[PDB]
Amino acid sequence: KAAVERSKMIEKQLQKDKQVYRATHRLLLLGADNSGKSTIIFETKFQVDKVNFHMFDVGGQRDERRKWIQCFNDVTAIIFVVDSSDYNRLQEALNDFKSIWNNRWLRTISVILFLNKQDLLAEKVLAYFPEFARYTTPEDATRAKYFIRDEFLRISTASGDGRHYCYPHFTCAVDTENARRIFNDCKDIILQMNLREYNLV
Amino acid sequence: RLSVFFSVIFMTVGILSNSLAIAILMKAYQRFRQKSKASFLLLASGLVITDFFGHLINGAIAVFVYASDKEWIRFDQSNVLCSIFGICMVFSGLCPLLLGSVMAIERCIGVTKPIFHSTKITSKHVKMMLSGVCLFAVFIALLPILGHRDYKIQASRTWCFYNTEDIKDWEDRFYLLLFSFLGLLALGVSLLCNAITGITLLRHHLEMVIQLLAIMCVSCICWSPFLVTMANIGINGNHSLETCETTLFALRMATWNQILDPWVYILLRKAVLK
Amino acid sequence: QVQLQESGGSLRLSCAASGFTFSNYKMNWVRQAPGKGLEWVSDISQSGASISYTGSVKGRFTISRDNAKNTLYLQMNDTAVYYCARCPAPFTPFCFDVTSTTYAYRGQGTQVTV
Amino acid sequence: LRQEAEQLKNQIRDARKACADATLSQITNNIDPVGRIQMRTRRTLRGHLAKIYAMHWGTDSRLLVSASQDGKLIIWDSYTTNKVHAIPLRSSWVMTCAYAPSGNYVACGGLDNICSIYNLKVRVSRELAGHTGYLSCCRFLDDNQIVTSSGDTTCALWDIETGQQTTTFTGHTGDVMSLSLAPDTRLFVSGACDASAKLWDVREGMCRQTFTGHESDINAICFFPNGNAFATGSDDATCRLFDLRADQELMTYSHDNIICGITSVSFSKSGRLLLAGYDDFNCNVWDALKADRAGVLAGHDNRVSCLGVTDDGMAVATGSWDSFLKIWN
Amino acid sequence: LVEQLKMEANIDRIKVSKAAADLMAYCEAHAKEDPL
Ligand SMILES: CCCCC[C@](C)(O)/C=C/[C@@H]1[C@@H](C/C=C\CCCC(=O)O)[C@@H](O)C[C@H]1O
Repeated sequence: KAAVERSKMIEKQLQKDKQVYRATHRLLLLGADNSGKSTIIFETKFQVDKVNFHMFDVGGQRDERRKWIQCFNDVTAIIFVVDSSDYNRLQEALNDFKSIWNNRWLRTISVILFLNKQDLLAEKVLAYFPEFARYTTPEDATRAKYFIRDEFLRISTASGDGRHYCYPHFTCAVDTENARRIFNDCKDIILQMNLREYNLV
Repeated sequence: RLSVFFSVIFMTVGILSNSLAIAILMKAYQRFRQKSKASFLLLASGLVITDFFGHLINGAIAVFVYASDKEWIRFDQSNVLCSIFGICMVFSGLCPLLLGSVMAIERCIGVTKPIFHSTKITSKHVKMMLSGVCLFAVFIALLPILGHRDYKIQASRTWCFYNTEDIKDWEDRFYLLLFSFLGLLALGVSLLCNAITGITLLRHHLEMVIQLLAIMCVSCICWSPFLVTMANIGINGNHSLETCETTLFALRMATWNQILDPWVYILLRKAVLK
Repeated sequence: QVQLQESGGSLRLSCAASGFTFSNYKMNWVRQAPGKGLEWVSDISQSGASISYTGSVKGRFTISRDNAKNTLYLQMNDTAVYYCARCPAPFTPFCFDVTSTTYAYRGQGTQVTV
Repeated sequence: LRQEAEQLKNQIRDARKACADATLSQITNNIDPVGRIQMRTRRTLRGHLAKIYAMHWGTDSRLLVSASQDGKLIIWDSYTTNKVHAIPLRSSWVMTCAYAPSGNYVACGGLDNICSIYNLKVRVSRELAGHTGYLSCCRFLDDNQIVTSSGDTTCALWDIETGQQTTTFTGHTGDVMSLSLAPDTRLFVSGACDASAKLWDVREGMCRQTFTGHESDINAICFFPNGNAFATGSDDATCRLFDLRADQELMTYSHDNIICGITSVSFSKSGRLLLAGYDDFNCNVWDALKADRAGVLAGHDNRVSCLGVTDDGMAVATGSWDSFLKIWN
Repeated sequence: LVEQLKMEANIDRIKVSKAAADLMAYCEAHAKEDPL
C-alpha cells in the first residue's frame, strides 16, 4: 500500500521538523510606541552561544489585543520594554504590564522587563507618583530608576508565585549587552521549568 | 528463622508502591508532555516498571520455592528454574542501579546546563539510552548462561545467584567482581552527579536538594552491604568471608532499596502527597 | 444587549448596567481628556475586593459597586469624558482592552468640567 | 442620533417581545428525552508538534485537515489514520483552515492578515491580501469564491481567480471570530467580539438581521441543518440558539458549574444534538430541543480548540491544545 | 447605524411557536438517519 509509504515519509519529515522546532527559542516583544522596542509582524533572529532566538513584534492589528495574544501561549519569554523617561505614560505601562502578567493564558510565561532610555531619565532627574516621596533606595547596586523598578516588581510579586518570574534590566539606547541578558534570563527560565518538572509541581 | 512471610510482605509493599508510582507518573507524564520532553518522567516510568516486574517475578519464584518445602531436587531436573531465577535476580539487581545513575546524570545535565539540555538532547536519545540500559542489564544477566557456567543455589536454599559457596575457578570470581564493580560504579556515579546538582542548587530548590539527599542516602545505605559482601567473596575464596547470616541481610537491604525507590523518586513530592 | 449608562457631570458619577450579570465582572472607571487619549482612573473587582486607583487621583477618588442594584459609583472630591468599562469576560481578574479606541463593553460617558 | 437609535432598538425589542408567545422549552416538553450519549474515541491522530488551532472535515466524510501552532497544515485520512498531506506554512500563527467542497483546495490564514489557498491537485496557489486584521475564519463557497472574516471587524467575499474582494461586509464593532455558511450558500452568519451576531446576504452584501443575546465575545457559530436557525458559543460559559424567522433567541444551554468559555460548537446530522468544546478540556453534548446535557466527551489533556461533525454524521472530530485530534463515535 | 436599525425593524417575524414546531418536525423526521 502506497498510502502507508506516504504516511511514513511524512512522519519522518515531521520528526526532522520536530528537532528543528525544539532547537529554537521564541520570544514575544511588547511595549508602547513611545518606548524604543526596535533599538533593543517583524521577525528578528539572532544567535547567542550558538543558540537561536526568534523575536516577534506584532504591530499589524488594532489596539484590541485580547484575542490574538492567546497565539503566544507557549512563547519562551515576553520582552516588555518600558520608557522610564516619560512619567506621563508610566502608569499606562504599569497597567499594560499588570494585564500581561495576570492574563489567564500568559500566567506561565516569564517576562524580561527592560527599562529603556535610562540616559534620558538620568538627564531629566538632574534639574505623578506621590509614593515616591516616602521611598528609600534598596540595598542594591548602583533612586528614581529603582523606584520604577520596584513599582513593576510589586505587580510582579503580587501574584503568580513559582509559575513565572520577572527579570528587570536597566537599558540605554546604545546598550549592546541586551542579547546576553536575554540569553541569561532564558537559561534561568529553562532551569526553573526543569525544577518544576522534577518536583511534579 | 526463615519464612516465606518476608518475601510476601516485600512483594506486596513493592508492587503497591510501584503501581501507585506508575499511575501518578502516567498522569504527570501527559501533563508535562504537553509542555516539553519529560525525560525525567520517562526514566522514572522505566525505573518503576522495572522494579514492579522484578518484584513480581522474583517474589513469585521465591514463594513457589518456599511452598515446595525447599524440595529443590524434584522440580528442576535440568536446573532450568535455577538458571531463570538467577537471571531474573541479576537483572532486577542491576537495572535499578544503572537506571538511577542515568537519571542522576540526566538531572545533573538539566540543572547545570539547562539550555544545552533543552536544545541538544531530544527525547529519542532518552528512549534510546533507557532501552540500552535495559539491554545492557539483560546482557550482563545472560552472560554466564551465554558462556559455560550456570547459576547455583545459595546457602539459604531459597534463591539462585552466582557460585559463591564453593572454591571454583576464576570464572566465578570474575562474575562476582563484575557484578560488584558495576554496582559500585553505578553508586559512585549517582553520588557524584547528585552531589554536583545539590551543590549547584545550594550555591523548588529546597525540595530538590532534599530529594537528592534522600536518594543518595537511601541508595547507598540499602545497596552498599550487598555489593561489599559480593566483592569480598569474589576477591577471596570464601575462606576469609562471611556466611549466609549476613548475605541474606544484605539481600533484604537491596530488596528494601527497590521498595523505597518510588517513594524517594515520585511519591514523596509535596504535590504528589497532596 | 449589553448597556452601560453614565450619569453625573465634588461629584457622584453613577453607571447603570444591564444586559449582563453585574455581580460576575470587574468594573473600571476610565476617562478621555481633551486632546488626549483614554486613561484608566480606577478599578474594582466583582466582590468589593482589592481596589486600584491611578496615581493622579490616588486617595482623592473612591469607587463602589452595588451588585443588587447593578450600579457602579465613583465619588470625586480634571475636565474629561468619563466612562464605566467592563472586563471582557467574567471571573477574570484582568480588564484587558478597556482603554481602547473602540471598546464594545464601555458606556457612552459623561462630561465633567472643573 | 443616539435618541433615534435607542428608540429603534426599543421598537425592535418590543416587536420581539410581542412575537414571542411560547418558549422552545415549553414546546419540547412531551417528547422523549435523548438517552445518555456515550461516544467513544475510535481514532487518535498524532503528528502535530504543538497546539492544534483548527480543523475541517472534507465533504467526502473521510479526509480532514488540521492546522497547528508549529506552522503545519496536515491532511489526514480518518479511516486508516494515515497522513495524506503535510504543508508547511510561511507564518506559524495560523488561526483557521478550510476544506474545499470539491476537495481540490485548502485555505488557511492567521496573524499575517493573508488567506493562503493551496492546490492539492502541494504548493500555494493564491494569497488573498485585503484585510487589515488577523484572519479568524474562512469558508469555501466553491473552487472560485471564498468568504473570510478578520479582526478588523469586517468580512469579505473573494473571487479566488482574480484575488480581489468581490464583496465586503461591515457593521460589526468588534473583531469577527467565526462564520458559518448556510446549506443553500446564499446567506451566512458571523459572530464577533461585540456580543452580537449578524446574518449577511452573500449576493446583495448587506446585513439582514442582528442577534444580541450573549453577554461576552462570541467565539463559535454553527448553522442548523435546515438553515432556519443557528447556535453560538461565547465567553460567558453559555451557548445560545437563534431562529432566523422569529429573529430572536430560542434556547440557552448552560449550567451553574461551567465557568469557562466555549471555543467551538457543532450540530449533529438531524440537529437534535449540539456539541460544544470548552476551555475546561472537555466537550459537552446537549439535547438541542430540551436544553439538557446529554453527554460529555473527555480525554483531552488541554482545552478543546476545534470541533466538527462529519457530513454524513458518522463521527465527531475534536482538536485540542494537547496536539491531538480525536475522532468519536 | 440608524439606517441599519430601520432596515432590521422593517422586516416581518414568525411566531416563536411556529419556529419551535418546525425545529421539532425537522429533528423528529431526520432522527432516523442520525448515527449519533
Ligand atoms: C540482587 C537481587 C536484589 C533483589 C531486588 C528485587 C528483586 O527487586 C526485590 C526482591 C524480593 C524478592 C527476593 C527473591 C528471593 C529472596 C530470597 C528468599 C529469602 O529471603 O529467604 C522476593 O523475595 C520478593 C521481592 O520483594
